[PDB]
Parts: sequence; C-alpha cells; structure tokens
Amino acid sequence: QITAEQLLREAKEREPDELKEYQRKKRKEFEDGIRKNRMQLANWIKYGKWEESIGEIQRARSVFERALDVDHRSISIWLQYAEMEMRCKQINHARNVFDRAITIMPRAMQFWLKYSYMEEVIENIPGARQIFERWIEWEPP
Amino acid sequence: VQLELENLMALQNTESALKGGLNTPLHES
Amino acid sequence: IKGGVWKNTEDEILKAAIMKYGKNQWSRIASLLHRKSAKQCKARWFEWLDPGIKKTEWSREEDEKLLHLAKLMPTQWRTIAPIVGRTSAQCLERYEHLLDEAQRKAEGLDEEATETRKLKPGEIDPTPETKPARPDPIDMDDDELEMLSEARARLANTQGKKAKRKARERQLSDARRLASLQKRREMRKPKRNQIDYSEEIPFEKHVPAGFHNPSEDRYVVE
Amino acid sequence: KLEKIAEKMDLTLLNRLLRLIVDHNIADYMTSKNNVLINYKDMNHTNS
Amino acid sequence: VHGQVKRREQYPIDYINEKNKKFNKKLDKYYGKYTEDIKDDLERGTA
Amino acid sequence: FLRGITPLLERWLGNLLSRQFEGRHSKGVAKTVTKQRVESHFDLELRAAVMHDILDMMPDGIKQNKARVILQHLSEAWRCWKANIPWKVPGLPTPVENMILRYVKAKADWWTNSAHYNRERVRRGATVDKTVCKKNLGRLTRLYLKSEQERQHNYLKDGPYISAEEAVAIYTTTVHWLESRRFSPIPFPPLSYKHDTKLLILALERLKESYSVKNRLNQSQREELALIEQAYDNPHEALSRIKRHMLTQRAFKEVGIEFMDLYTHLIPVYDIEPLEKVTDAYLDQYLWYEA
Amino acid sequence: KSVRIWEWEIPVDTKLIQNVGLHAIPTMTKSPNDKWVVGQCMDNRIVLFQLVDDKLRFSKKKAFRGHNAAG
Amino acid sequence: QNDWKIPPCISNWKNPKGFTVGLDKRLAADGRGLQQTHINENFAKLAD
Amino acid sequence: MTTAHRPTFHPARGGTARGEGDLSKLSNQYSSKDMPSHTKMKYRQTGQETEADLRKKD
Amino acid sequence: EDKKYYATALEVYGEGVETLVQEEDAQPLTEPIVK
Amino acid sequence: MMKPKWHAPWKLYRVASGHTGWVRAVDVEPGNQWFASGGADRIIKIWDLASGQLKLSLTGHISSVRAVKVSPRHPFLFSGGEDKQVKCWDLEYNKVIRHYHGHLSAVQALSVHPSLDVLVTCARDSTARVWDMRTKAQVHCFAGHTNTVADVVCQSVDPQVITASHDATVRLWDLAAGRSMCTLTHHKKSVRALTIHPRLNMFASASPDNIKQWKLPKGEFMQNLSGHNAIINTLSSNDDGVVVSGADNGSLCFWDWRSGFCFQKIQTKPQPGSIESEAGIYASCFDKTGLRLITAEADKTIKMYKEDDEATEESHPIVWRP
RNA sequence: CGCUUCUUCGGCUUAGCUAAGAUC
Ligand SMILES: [Mg+2]
Repeated sequence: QITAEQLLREAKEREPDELKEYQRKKRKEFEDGIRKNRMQLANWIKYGKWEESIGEIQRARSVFERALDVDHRSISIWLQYAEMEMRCKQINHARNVFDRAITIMPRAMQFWLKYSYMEEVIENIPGARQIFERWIEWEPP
Repeated sequence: VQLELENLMALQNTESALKGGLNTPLHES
Repeated sequence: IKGGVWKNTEDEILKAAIMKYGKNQWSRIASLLHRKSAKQCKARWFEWLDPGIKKTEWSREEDEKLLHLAKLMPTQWRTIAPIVGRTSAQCLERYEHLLDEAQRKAEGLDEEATETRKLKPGEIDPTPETKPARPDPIDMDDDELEMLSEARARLANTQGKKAKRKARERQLSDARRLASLQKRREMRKPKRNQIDYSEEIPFEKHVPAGFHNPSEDRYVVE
Repeated sequence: KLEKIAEKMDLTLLNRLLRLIVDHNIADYMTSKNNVLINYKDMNHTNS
Repeated sequence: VHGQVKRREQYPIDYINEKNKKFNKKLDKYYGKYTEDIKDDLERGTA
Repeated sequence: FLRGITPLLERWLGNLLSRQFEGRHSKGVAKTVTKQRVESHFDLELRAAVMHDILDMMPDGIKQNKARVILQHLSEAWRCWKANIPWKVPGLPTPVENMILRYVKAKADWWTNSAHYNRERVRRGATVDKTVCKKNLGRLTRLYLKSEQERQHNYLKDGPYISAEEAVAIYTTTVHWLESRRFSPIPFPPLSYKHDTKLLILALERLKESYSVKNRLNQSQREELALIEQAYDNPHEALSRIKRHMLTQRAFKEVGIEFMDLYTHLIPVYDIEPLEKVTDAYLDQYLWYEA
Repeated sequence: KSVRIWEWEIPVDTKLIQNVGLHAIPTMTKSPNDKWVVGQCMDNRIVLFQLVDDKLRFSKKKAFRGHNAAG
Repeated sequence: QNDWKIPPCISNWKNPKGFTVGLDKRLAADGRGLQQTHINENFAKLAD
Repeated sequence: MTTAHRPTFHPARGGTARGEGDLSKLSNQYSSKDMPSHTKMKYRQTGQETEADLRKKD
Repeated sequence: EDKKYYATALEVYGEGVETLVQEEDAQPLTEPIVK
Repeated sequence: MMKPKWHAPWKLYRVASGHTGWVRAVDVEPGNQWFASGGADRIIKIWDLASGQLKLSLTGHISSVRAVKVSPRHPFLFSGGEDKQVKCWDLEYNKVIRHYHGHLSAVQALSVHPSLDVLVTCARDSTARVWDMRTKAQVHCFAGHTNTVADVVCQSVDPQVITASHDATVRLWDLAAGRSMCTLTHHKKSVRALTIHPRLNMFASASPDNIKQWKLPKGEFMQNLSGHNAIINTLSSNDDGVVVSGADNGSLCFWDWRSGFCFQKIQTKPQPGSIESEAGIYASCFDKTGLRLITAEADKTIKMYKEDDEATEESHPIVWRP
C-alpha cells in the first residue's frame, strides 16, 4: 500500500454563588430539554437523579411524578423512582411508590421482587410475606 | 480455441458480399 | 485538459473518497481530486479499480464463451461483458490478443509475435481508466502533495458551515468570560419571559396519598 | 409512420446490412457505438 | 441499593469517532456471515 | 356597495380589534394541506403508518430502537425503486420486508399516478409553473428508463424478436437490390484521401455551431471547444486519431441521456463524449458524401 | 492571543511573537533587573520570556504550577 | 429475538454520519444477484 | 451531526388549542368559514326503508 | 411486447365469482341520488 | 367455553376493481341500496350493492380517504382522510356542503351518532373530536388517549362514544360531560378495531394479541376470541351473531359471537399483478340484512362474501368440545 | 475457606421529503 487507509484515514484519526448559578443553569438545561422533548424518558431520570444529588429530594420527587404522567407504563421510571427513595432511606415514601407500581402494573415482576426484597432486607418479614401473598393473588408465573 | 479463432476470422474480417470474390473456407467446429 | 494517465496516488484518494461519500455521488468525489471529472472518476471505478472486476488470469471456459459470444453478438462488447463476467475493455483486448495469437500462427509466429504487435505505438490511450495507474514517483511534488493535503482535510471535515462558524464563540468568549468573571472575583441581567426554575418547584406534581405515613421518613440534606 | 424503427432494429442484423454497403471496420464501429452504457442520474443500463 | 446500581454500571482506522466505531462493530456483527463471499474478493487485492 | 361591505368590515375590523386587544391565540390551529405541502404531508403519514405497523407487528419484548432502522430500510427501498436498483436486504425479517414492499408500492403508485395527472395538466395547459414541469419531466424520465431497462433485459431473455427467416429475407433483398444497382461499397477513408480536411472542417463547424447559440459554457463543453480548436490547428493529427478509432476501438464511454420537454411529447436527447463526437461527425460527413 | 512588540512613536509591529500556543495573559510582571518577565495563564500556568532573547517562535523555557490557584 | 434482528441499513446514496465504512467490509448494498444472464439460444440461430 | 431535520418519531398529541377544554377560550377573531351555514338540517323522508320496517319487509 | 406478464389461475376463480373492472361511472355527477 | 350456535360458511362471490389505491373504508346506505368506499386514491366510489356497478366517483379529498360513513337519518355521507379534512357530502347534490376543520393530523375513523346530529372523528393527533353536524362546532375534544385513535363507534345510550387507540386502551366516554368514565387496559397492543353487537348490549375490540368481548355499559371483560395473531384492523358483527375480523395479512376469520368459536378461516388472494404483500384487508362492513360482507383490500379491490346457501349443520358439524 | 490485579463472555443506541433537490 501507499496511502489508502494507513494515511488517508489515519491522518483523520485525531484532527459560592457560582455554584448557585450552576444549579440554575442545570435546571434551565433539564427543564427545556423536557419542553423540547418529552418521552425522552432518560432525561427525566437524569433530571430526577440530579435533584437527588443536589439534595433537593422534594424537587426530585415532583420530577418523577411528572415523568409518570408522561409514561406511567415505564418500569425504569418506577424502579428509579423507587430506588432513589430507598437510597435516601425514605422507606415510607418507597413503600408508597412500590404499592402504586404493583397496583398499576401487577404483571411486572421487577416491582414485586424489588418490593418484597426491600421489605425483607429491612427485616419486616411479615411485610414481605404479605407482598408475596398479594403477588400470588394474581396467580403469577 | 485456435480452430474457432481461425474460423471466425473468415466470418468477421472479410470484404463485403457485394464485392463477390470466393468465400473463405471455414472449418467445422 | 482533463484526465491524463492515472497515478497510484489518485486511485487511493478515489478509494478513500468512494469509501466515505458512497458509490454514487461522483461529483462530490471528483471535487476532491484535480484533473478528473466525475464521469472519469465513475469510469475509473467500474472499469478497472472496483474490487471483483476479475483481474485474475483468463481460462479456457472464459475464452470459449468469449469466442462463442463474439460470433453470436458481433461487436456488442457491452452485452458480451456481463455474460463472460469481465469488463468490456478486458473482453476486447483479450479478443484482440487471442486474434493476435491466431494471426501470428499463420506463418512466422515467433518473429510475428515481436516485430510490431509487441506493444502499442505510444499514442495516448483513448481511455486510460481501463489501464493500471502509473506508480507514484520516488518523491512527491506540489501537484500531489496539495491534493493529498486537501484530501486528508476534507475526509473528516464533517462540520457544516453553521457548526464551524458559531461554535468558535465558545473559545473566543470563554477565556474572556473567565476574565470578566475575574472582575466579579476581584471588584466585589434581568430575565422575566419565563419562570426562574430555581425560585420554586416548577409544575409541582404532589405525591399521592398512600397507606404509609410519609412523615415518618426523616431525611438529612446533603 | 414506421413506428419504433430505431427502437427495434437489431444490432446484429444492422451490422450485417452495414457490412454490405461499407467497409467492415466502419460497420463494426457503427454498431458497437450503438451498444453503450446509457446513464441518467443514478440509473444505468447497457443499450443492447 | 448502591450495590445494585454499581454492578449495573460495570458494562484498520475506519471511524471518525467512537460513535462510528460502535456503528462499524454493528456492521461487522450483522453482515459478518452475509459478506464472506464478498470479503474474499476484497482481500485478494481486487484480483 | 356599503350595504354589503358593512357586515364584511364589521367582521374584519372585529378580528383586527380582537387580536389587537386579546392577542393572537392562533398557536396550534390546524394548518391545512395545500399545493406545495402535499408531498411532505404524504411522507409524514406514510412514515407514521409504517411506524404503527412496525410497533404492532413486533412481538412484546423487543427493543423498540430497531423501528427507526426499519424506516431507513424503507427510504432505501424507495430510492432503489426510483433508481431501478434491485433492492434485497439479506437478513431483513420477512414480515418487515413484506411490510416495506407494500409501502414502497403505495409510494410508487402515488408517485407515478401523480406524474400522469400532472402531465395531462401540462398537455392541456392547466399549469404554468416551471417547477411543476421540471419536476414532472424528472419523474417521466425515470419512468421511461425504468421501462427501457425492462425492454433491454427482455431482449436478451426473449432473444431476437426477428426470426432468422425474416432476417435472411431482408438481407438477401438488399443484396439483390444493391447488386442490381451496381453499388460499389464505401471504402475505408484512404490514408491520403483528397477530401478529408474539407469533410473534417464541415464536421467541426456542425459541432462548434451548437455553442454560438449559448451564453454559458461548462467543463464538458469547454473540452469540446478545445478539441475543435486543436483539430483546426493540426488537422492531420485529428484525422490520424479519427481513422485510428474506426480501426481499433469498439468500447466507448457511457452515453448520458436527457429528455426535451415539448409539452405534448418528450424527445430523448443524448450527449456523446466530446472526443467521440468529432469522430462520429467526420464519419457522418464521410458516409453522406460517399453515399 | 498574539504578542506584538512595538517601537515608541511607531504604530507598526516590528517583531511579532506568534504561535498557536498563545492565550490571554491576565497579568504580566517584569523583574526590576530586566532579566526576566513573568506571565500568568488562566488555567493556572506560567510561561516565561527573557527580555534579551526575543524568542518570537514562542517557548515554555521554564514553567511552574505549584500555586494552589484556580483562576 | 433472533428472528427480529434488523440489519443496519448500509446505504448507497446518503448517510449523515459521514463515514459509514468498515475497512473489513463495506461492499454489500448491491447484493449478490445472478451474474451472466442466460442469453437466449435464438441468437445463435439468427447469427449463423 | 444534523438533527433539526428530523421526522415524527415522537407521537403527535392535541386537545388544548383555542376553545378546547373551556368555551370562553375562543378568541373573538374567527375564521371566514365559521359563519353560520346550512342551518336547516335535512332529514331522510318517511318510508326510506327504515330499519324496523325493513326488518318486517324480510 | 406489451401483451401480458401475469397469472390466469386467479382468473380461474373468476369462473366462480363476479370479477369486475369498472373504470367508468354508471351515472353522471349531476344525477343526484334521486331526491 | 359453551356450545356454539352454528353458522353457515361464507364464500367469495364478487370482486369489484377500480380503485387505484388501497380501499380504506366501506359503509352501507341505510336502505341497503348502495355502499360507499374511500381509498388511497383520494376518491370515494359509490357502488350499487346488488349489481356492483360503480354509480359515482366523488373526488375532493386532498389525500387518502380512510373514513366513510353514510348517515342513518340524513341524506349525508361523511368522510375524513389523511389530509385532516372531514367533509359532509350532500347526496342530494353530490357536493361537499360542510367541512369540520380542527384535526391536527390524519383522520383515522369517524362515526355518526345514531340519534343526535353529532359526528365523532378520530385522528393521529390522539384526540377524538365531537362535531355538531349542523353548525360544524367542536362540541367536545376527547383528549384522553396518548397515541393515535384508531377507531370510534357511537350508540344512543351511555357510553355514547367508545374509542380505541394505539396506546392499547379502549375508553368509554360520557358524551354529555365529555370525560372518559372507563378505561379498558386489557389489550397488550394497539386496538385498531371496534364493533358493537347490533342486538346485544355488548361490544368487541381487536388487537394483534386478542379480540376481546365486553359487556356494556360498564365494559366488563367477557372473553377473548383468541388465535387470530395478525394486525386485525376490522371487526364486523352480524345481526344473527357472526363476527368477522379481517387482518393486515389478508386472512379473514369468522367467529360465533356467543361461544367465540372460529368456524371459518378465509385467506384472501391478491388480484392479478399485485404482490403477495398486498393481501391485506383494511375495512369491512355487513350489509343491512347481514348476509353480504363487503371487505376493502390492500390490493385495491373490493371483495364481497355471501353465506353458502346449501350448507347445513350436518354438512358442517359442530360437536361440543368444552 | 476470603480480598485484589488482569483478560474474557452476552449485552454495547445513522434525526424526513423534493427534479441523485438543483449546479460545476
Ligand atoms: Mg455545503
């Protein structure tokens, strides 16, 4: 060879309040990304996760609640909404999130597994039994 | 193939039938 | 002046251009080269440079089909070509070469191989696209280094006019931005068309009532 | 009107007719020159 | 819960960028068998 | 006049005033579909119907992102139809392919049926828009070639449409004619023929005249003018090339085709390569003089 | 992002120091002995020129980043 | 899951990503259609 | 990359324009065809092979 | 040469069923679904 | 299951051709004299029902006609199309007397209310819109669904409007209040078709997973009619209890409503020169007697089906087999 | 019986249309 790849391709292989203002810029980014493109559910998870990372749990909750208005059948949103509550030790919030998830999508095993597992790890094993009992009431797989 | 090469040169590069002249002989292929 | 004999640098520029821009926008390709037109670049591809154009040696079934078709389809060298599976230039020069063998075999076939038909008389080829390129010289010069540099450039200059121009505002401002922020750091605009999303929770969807009292959860802010 | 005369004339028959009136090298040039790749836009075919 | 997330996250030159690099690997995966009859004519120097 | 203009202005000045006081609510009013907007609207509703068929057809449990790739296969399947390339994707699922093929034929049928309708307008004179005519000529040029490629393929498949009986009948008929006419067949132009430069100069002026009638020139026209000027400057070199071509080549560069838009009927137009036209033009001149 | 050396009463750039590496330098301090001049780069970098060298091709003869600055 | 694998549409005409080449393979969009068409035997009868 | 020249991958939705959801949200500018027209409603005549009589009419 | 490209077996079911090709209207546009 | 009622086979007996695009909609005049048919050639064709002769072709849509309804109480034909238009054709003049404008994208279906002067129309804009037939006013917009609304059907009692969508829900609507008082989520995929049983207080709906029967007015689930695994996009219910469900692949299953037993499985043939990909059925209707089934096809023909006159229970037996 | 480095296996996500939109 002379040039065809090992040059002609290879030669293009390469070529404080300032925090508070950063928060305001990020919400401008996220909220207008939402306005530009709802149903891009990853933006809603990132936005909801980001508010958790800034400690704005109440904001993060509302963002996930607004995500569920766009797609309530997204198992990812319910799980990421659930996981962020139990990351934050918000066990009664997390329980309410799971009860809604299993109420709305009873056939999605991931909610029943994650919920009953959480209630087991947290040593409320008669709570875990009743979750499995309620599951079996749907005659599941 | 040389047999058919010699054969078709008698078919292609002849002068025209309207001139007359004897036919080139061909071979049985 | 257009075309000329092909140079090995040009064939590989053409290969790179074809394997980027795609096999049927030859004008976008030909503007990468000099001297050639789109029609000449297109011809160069299909007539000799394309892979699979069967530049292996000929064989007696090919010659049989070639001599068979040359009787059925006299002079129709573009229709013969698909049926032998060879380029029309290959078909024709093979056929002429086979007649050259057959004609020298009339009599003095050893000297008659040699004293004229050994080579063409050095006239300019009416389509050197059908022929192998000149190898590139022992060192490059301006006519080739320039098009090579322009070729290398264009092959990944994929940013459009809009992106190329206005993204520069980042670099030209951000240093000055940090310098003008350096005034804020060392000397120490209203907006109203929208909600400030950091003032209050936007479009706040409140969490529904559930069987577990949420206020038992105590969270410590990060 | 002798419709589709030019569309339908067989190049092998034409060649044999041209062989009569003119030298065969011209008649072979003429019919071979009718037998060439047509192109429009992205569409290609051999005129046979 | 940190464990679940953390495990979830542990997952020639012919590309302009890593996005085309991943695209080219899909071309390989999905045309691998379907182009073996062509690739031989690519490898043999256009002979 | 005022009797009837009074309610008209009462409405109009009302609408003027109301947007002047209330503002213009008209965001999200239904834009209707009109002359230029039809062809983009067909592509919306096609791609939406295709997408709905994709999502219903795929079974539950598939990553939906595959659907946007299928819309690319649709666009390629159309272009291959448009350009008469045979389309076959080797690994494409047969329900997906069969779904694509139906929509390509619906786009096809609409595309050709609108070519026919617009040409009847152009024939009748019910249209005076140059872009519609220039568009429609493009469609009809493709629809011609799409059928001409069929005709050229069918010839090799169906064989000579003329029987060997008919062909020898017409052949012998011309021999009996030309024999009885004592027609001496036209020789190849001798190496020192007395008339050559006059026939050449006649050929060149037939070529050059086509550029006096034009205000602009481009790279293919420029190269022809260079060849004409070169042939004027050294005709014995030009004649040497011309005669060498008729002896020693039989494979020619591709002929472009175009159509000329006389509103009742299209005429096919061909551009031969400039280096070849000068040889055909001399030969044309030579043949007619000798004949 | 060029350095232009100008003569007194003269508007034209007699000597131009120009390389792709130049940037905005917010502060420049000259030694009282005229042996060295110091320049600060906004990314917490220092590049030096010698007042008698005139190394107009641009250089990074000696550079330091031990300061804890960040702008 | 295998029955509904869709190959990526490697195109001839256009691609906004602007490279879309593997050096190992790229020539593929034209397929592998039947070469050397069966010329009808009637051409032999006509010509001879 | 070019992305503004995108088709409708995302679903269309509606039901919130002028005068939708609340009748007072019609602006007083109204379109030319929104004038009252064809206000006497036509109906099919008696004995038009009406369904129950048709059913009787086996 | 123009004649045909397509099947007869469907036309063989056309022995049992009323196949119709109907490119023209049995009444003019002014014939108004008799009022 | 329980005992099927026996139903005679249906046979193809006529194939009307003359549309140049897919025939997307069919509806039968109340007096059974003629049926209209819209297609992707943007033309509505009126055909004689008994003889198949094309009475009239009405042109005026800008693009594909894909809903067509003849009013039960008015001399009007209503039609809508991919051009967002909805049009009232006065059959006493063969002319478009009224337009209904507000749809933001392609009109998928429309249904004309059996006793009010009300028209409802679906679109890709995920709304059903309710129209005053007289003043063209948009009396309601049913903004419930979240994807294109594929079918709508009207009835005199509550729910006066039932709607199906590509969000895989069926919704029952309060037409007085204009709010969905039930949502039937049971379908896994897009619900493209609906039918109300003409003499039972019961309706059906199709999606590629299952056809489902539903007791009105609450819409409680009765049974699946399972096994027709194709994109079903028409449902027609006979007066005697046959229901039939033509599909995008051109298959055409007939079912006993009462048991759900699929007694016949026709596969349609594309008419000459069409590809095997064009077998699909896009619409179907029963005639008002309920003895001729009219189907509208992706091959641009209209095919008509008739009960086999000579069939009897002992020729085509049904056992019990629960 | 447990921790860490490393490779290694399944997964690893082209923004419409028009007369290639038109022209060289
Ligand atoms: Mg540009």
